[PDB]
Amino acid sequence: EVQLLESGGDLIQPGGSLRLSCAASGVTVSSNYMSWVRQAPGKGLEWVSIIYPGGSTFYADSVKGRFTISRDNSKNTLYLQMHSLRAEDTAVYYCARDLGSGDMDVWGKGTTVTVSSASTKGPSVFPLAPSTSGGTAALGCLVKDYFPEPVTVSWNSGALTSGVHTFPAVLQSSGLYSLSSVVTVPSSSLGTQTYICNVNHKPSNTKVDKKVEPK
Amino acid sequence: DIVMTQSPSFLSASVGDRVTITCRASQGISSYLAWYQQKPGKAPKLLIQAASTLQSGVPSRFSGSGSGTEFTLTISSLQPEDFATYYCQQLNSYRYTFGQGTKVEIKRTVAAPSVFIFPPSDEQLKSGTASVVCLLNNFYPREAKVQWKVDNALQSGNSQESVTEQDSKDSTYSLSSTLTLSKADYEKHKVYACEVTHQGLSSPVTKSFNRGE
Amino acid sequence: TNLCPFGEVFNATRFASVYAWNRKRISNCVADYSVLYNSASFSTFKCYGVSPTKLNDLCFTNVYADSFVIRGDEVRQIAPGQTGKIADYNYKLPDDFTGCVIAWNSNNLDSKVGGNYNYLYRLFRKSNLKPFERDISTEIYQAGSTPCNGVEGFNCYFPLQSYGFQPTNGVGYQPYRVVVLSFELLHAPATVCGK
Ligand SMILES: *[C@@H]1O[C@H](CO[C@@H]2O[C@@H](C)[C@@H](O)[C@@H](O)[C@@H]2O)[C@@H](O[C@@H]2O[C@H](CO)[C@@H](O)[C@H](O)[C@H]2NC(C)=O)[C@H](O)[C@H]1NC(C)=O
Repeated sequence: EVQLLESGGDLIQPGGSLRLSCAASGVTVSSNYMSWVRQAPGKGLEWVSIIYPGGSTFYADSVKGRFTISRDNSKNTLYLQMHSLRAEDTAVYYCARDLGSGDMDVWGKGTTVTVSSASTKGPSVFPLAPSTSGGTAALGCLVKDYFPEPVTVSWNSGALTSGVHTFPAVLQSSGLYSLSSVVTVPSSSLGTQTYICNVNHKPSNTKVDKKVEPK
Repeated sequence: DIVMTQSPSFLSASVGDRVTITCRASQGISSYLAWYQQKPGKAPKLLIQAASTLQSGVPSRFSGSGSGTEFTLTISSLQPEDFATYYCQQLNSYRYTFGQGTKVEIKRTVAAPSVFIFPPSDEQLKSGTASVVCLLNNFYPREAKVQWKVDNALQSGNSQESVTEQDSKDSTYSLSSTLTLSKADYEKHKVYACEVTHQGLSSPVTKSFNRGE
Repeated sequence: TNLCPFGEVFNATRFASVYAWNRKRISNCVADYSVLYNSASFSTFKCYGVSPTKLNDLCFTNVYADSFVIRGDEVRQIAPGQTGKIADYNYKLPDDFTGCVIAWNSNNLDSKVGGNYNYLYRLFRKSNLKPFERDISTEIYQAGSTPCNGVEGFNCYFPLQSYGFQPTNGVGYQPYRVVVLSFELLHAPATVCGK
């Protein structure tokens, strides 16, 4: 019954500001040690800031004077106000309840902050159509030329999960991302079962459903 | 300042094996250590607090021990779903210091990839770009070699590859390679092929197609 | 006429936990401050608003000696305008603090092989202490929406935590004995003076 729901991540340009939110239930934000913890792509965990139950706040050196942690007791919500954002501030930001000694037992699902000069662009979605080898066949979706990360792919609105692989995105030389999502299926079902990939790109408010067929 | 060194950085072990990850503190921190499990695309999960207390909701095969400067996280019977990165954290510090992390891979039986080649869609070629895609499906170990050939001509500098994280159920990987030509260059050639060499294969595998048919 | 009993404070065999810090009032005596500032047995001797060597030519109506045990890492919190678990929830000095903070390493006395758990600090409190406020309650702290009713459990925590002093800790984790001297100036006749 305990969850930490976070939001507020977006694409932001260097030197800009952004406020992240963390809505709690089951835990009383104002009664707990509450921390923000961030993680750059492919790097380890970095603690950012904490607010004590009594109200004292503390900040890691790399954010001291730029970030401000606060809380709204009536809304039971934790906040992280960021100013003068830098490219090295790009990371996945988590909120967590600190049990008192630094050990954090409750985490949110995280919200993504991208600090870049580049503008947002939604993805082009192209079909990877099946021919097929043996009894099983391969089909997929090419999710091309979007910015920034992340996108999330599902198949048949989430019904098709077995045999699904969504690959991590490669960064093209143009500055845009490309990524592929494929699923292996039986050859027999190709003519009597429709397959649709659902690409969701929150930074551009775009969601694409691509119906994949053979030729 | 107290430093937390974690070793090894990477380890591979078979299902059922006993795994031990070490965290060393640069000086005596009593029992003030926590262990976390982070699976790819998830928030970290608190496994152990106070060096040895198993957090509620962690399988009993996870166990911590240690005092002073040397702490161990032990997985007494490695499961495929235990693929993750494991972190230690110095507790009761002004710094909230984490260890570098240990990546734990499952060692499984050599599995050969299934190879598929995908022509560019007609829709994409309308925009003036051709993306040919080579899928390497469910293989182990992770090391694999993909070479693009366009009319027996090896390509270089015009392809990018991506590997999934280890599957949490069968411990395999999948690889995706994209060859990107302009529509102009794409139509100058006929045979498009990717050549896969992998330990599971007794000889390199070629998947080709003829632009047109 | 008689000498102020500093030895009872500094040379006391047992010291209080910081959450239950002990106060001794010192009155109606001649204070020999040379016993303290000429000692090579302290690692911290910080005075605020007054000079230690220049203390015997001063008179006060009352002197208060507060003493307790904390981590070495936390002596830095026993100062005006500090924050942290100790300053917020255990022992709070005022911003206009006039007096001295004295501390020495007591790993030789306050750590035990398997760990000494006699010393505790307050970990959970809804608000910060006022300067020189003291809280020795042991009520189960409710960290969630549902009330605890005295039963420890999830989101229901005992407010006191144990230090656990082992002799092989690093210095920051070793126990330190702290003595805070407060110099009270009332519009009342003095009772403490130096020679
Ligand atoms: C804390 O004690 C030391 C030493 O005290 C000894 O044992 C005591 C129980 C008591 O019986 C003392 O008489 C013993 O000497 C004190 O240090 C002494 O200080 C005097 C000056 O007053 C000096 O001439 C001695 O050489 C010192 N002896 C040692 C061993 O250092 C110290 O003054 C006491 N602290 C306070 C605040 O009173």
